[PDB]
Amino acid sequence: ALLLQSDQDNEAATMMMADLMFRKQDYEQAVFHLQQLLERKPDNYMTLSRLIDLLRRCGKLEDVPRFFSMAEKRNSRAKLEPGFQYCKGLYLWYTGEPNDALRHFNKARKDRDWGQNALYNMIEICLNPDNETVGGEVFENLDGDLGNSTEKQESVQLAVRTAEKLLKELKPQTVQGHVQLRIMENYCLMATKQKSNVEQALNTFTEIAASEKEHIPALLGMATAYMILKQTPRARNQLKRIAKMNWNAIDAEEFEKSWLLLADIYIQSAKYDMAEDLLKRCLRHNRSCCKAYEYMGYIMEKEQAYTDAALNYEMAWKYSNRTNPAVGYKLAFNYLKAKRYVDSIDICHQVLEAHPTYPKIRKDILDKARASLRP
Amino acid sequence: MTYRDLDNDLMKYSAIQTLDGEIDLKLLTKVLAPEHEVREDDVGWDWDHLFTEVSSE
Amino acid sequence: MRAVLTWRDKAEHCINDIAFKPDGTQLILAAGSRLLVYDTSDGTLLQPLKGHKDTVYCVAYAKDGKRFASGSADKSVIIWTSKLEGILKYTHNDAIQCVSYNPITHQLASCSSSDFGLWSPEQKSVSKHKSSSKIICCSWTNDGQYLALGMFNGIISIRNKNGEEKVKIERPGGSLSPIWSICWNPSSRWESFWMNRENEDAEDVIVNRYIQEDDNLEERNDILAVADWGQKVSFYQLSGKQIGKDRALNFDPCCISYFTKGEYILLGGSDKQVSLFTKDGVRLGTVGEQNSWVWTCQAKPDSNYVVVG
Repeated sequence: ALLLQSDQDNEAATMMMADLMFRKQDYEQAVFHLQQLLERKPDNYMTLSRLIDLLRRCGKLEDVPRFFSMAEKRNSRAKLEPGFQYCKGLYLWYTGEPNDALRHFNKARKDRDWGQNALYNMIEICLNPDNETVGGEVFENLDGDLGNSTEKQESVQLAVRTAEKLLKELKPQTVQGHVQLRIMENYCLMATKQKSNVEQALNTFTEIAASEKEHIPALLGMATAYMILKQTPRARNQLKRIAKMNWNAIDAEEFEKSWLLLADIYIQSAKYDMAEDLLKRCLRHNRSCCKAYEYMGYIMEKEQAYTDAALNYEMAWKYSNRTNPAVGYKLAFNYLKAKRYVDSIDICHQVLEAHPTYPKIRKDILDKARASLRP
Repeated sequence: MTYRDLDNDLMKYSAIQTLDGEIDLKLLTKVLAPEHEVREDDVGWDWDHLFTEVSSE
Repeated sequence: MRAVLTWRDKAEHCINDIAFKPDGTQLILAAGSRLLVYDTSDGTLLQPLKGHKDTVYCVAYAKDGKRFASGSADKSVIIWTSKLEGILKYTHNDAIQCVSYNPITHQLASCSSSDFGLWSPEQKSVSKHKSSSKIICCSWTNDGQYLALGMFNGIISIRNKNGEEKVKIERPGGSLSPIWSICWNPSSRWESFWMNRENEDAEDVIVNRYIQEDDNLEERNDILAVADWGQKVSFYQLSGKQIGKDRALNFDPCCISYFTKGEYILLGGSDKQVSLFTKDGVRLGTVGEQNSWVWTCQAKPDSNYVVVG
């Protein structure tokens, strides 16, 4: 407040104050102060990328395009700048387009600030392009019609083995940079699922955790490696260990991932109440999380709450940008069982629009919903 | 798209950005207009047309 | 092309079919489990008619303007006087789907899951005649001589006024493309038949009763509009011959319909609007677009008004 009274245009003071408003749950003020700063300074990729994550954590991504247009109106060359390309790459990862996110991150990737931060998000996609719980038994036992194919296996493992090259482009400047680099190289080694690579990853994670007993990205490493090694009881406690800690903005993604992986293990245990707590705690720190809703919709369908399951599946349909035809099926099927046959048939059209020749839906959902429609 | 398929966005321009693999010039390269707008043709101009064209942009 | 909302109302329930008095003065709507009677001038709802137990899946109204037929999920059909009393109840084999009065003789039809029930005014019996399939929609030829039926099986078939079946067409794909409505074009000499009345009085009854239990077709001039859930519209002669080509769509159509003139088509559906077309199936415009699926689009008698449900 004193710094802003001494100079109102001090960006770091506005953003630090907005983060403190966000911690105090004054999210509307946090947003509005970054929006005012962008109305003073439209070409400001720090304030823009901060506002984009505030709007992701609020679940209000639709407000973002205004601020890209303001930068373009001020500066017709803004589209060429690595900070614009980084801000745009972040947006598409949240709307649901991992290929367009990669394209826009790639255009930023060599820049000393924006390219360094773009590279980490390219590595996130290249490790995990479907954004799954790595080793999560609720869904890695599924997708088998693609997951058993050499086409998905080799293209994903090339993305893993080349995320190591994106990590070779992340030159570190601090010991924390070396540690986070080494952890993500060992996430590449985990993602190979080759036992020696996964054991090496576990060993680096346990070595880092022995040096720093609260290092969340290493603790998630231990848990993920242990799950890939089928040592699931050793993963379980190393995730409970993370779940007791207070959240922070730096470890946030590894927190959100760890809670989701632990929620999957709780669904394997059938103690859904601790999974629902972890899924809702994840949403409280980040309301955008499609995987937090998709797991919760599956619990609502197991509980025979086909309406609340359809509410979760509607969010998952919407925030997939209608690219999840399995949720497409589930949403239509839950509307069919809810005695909402027109709404079920609406979605059976939207699935056939989203994917022609998509199996099962036409006969089972679409023709049974039609057959009921006048009884 | 693979990592290599994306890297095509940077692969060609690197030869203007960089010298001997030791030096990076990118700060200076901000001045350059792009090749397809810097290229010129052995084609004639007339004042009425040239004015009309420059007025139409 | 311009269209103006003259009035609006919303029922308590979904609206399944629409009927107009021939002079255009009253509108009747099959909403949920009752009939609703409306003034076409400003949408005042005069009365909920109470007779049925379950879902009124349709209503239709005879060319003399004395009597209307309404069909239910409770298996009943009721014949109502224009005095709004239900003088002759009837009870079919299963739930009713569509009902349609004949343009000429006032002979009624009433479709159901297997069986269609023809009768001519105040005779003592009904021809409950059998069908291969769920009988979705029904329409009389403009001269009154054939009742054409569309099937959920993607077939249209043509039956004479006695109930014998004379012609069939299958949409290529069968039950992939349910026939959800069909309409014969009004454009022939018979449209002025019943257009000359000035009777000033009506029939009256103590309490509601029950009713118990073809050549040279290529020279017949009539034309049939077919709307199928393969998302195509096409026109057909009584000979079974297709006219031109299938006018493709991007929605599940419903209630393909015409003005009194026979020259412009209304087309509702899962496009959630009422689209307007030429009698050649070329698009001309858009009557008001809607929050939800359109089941019904009925042009007013003698005039350019439209009503939608």
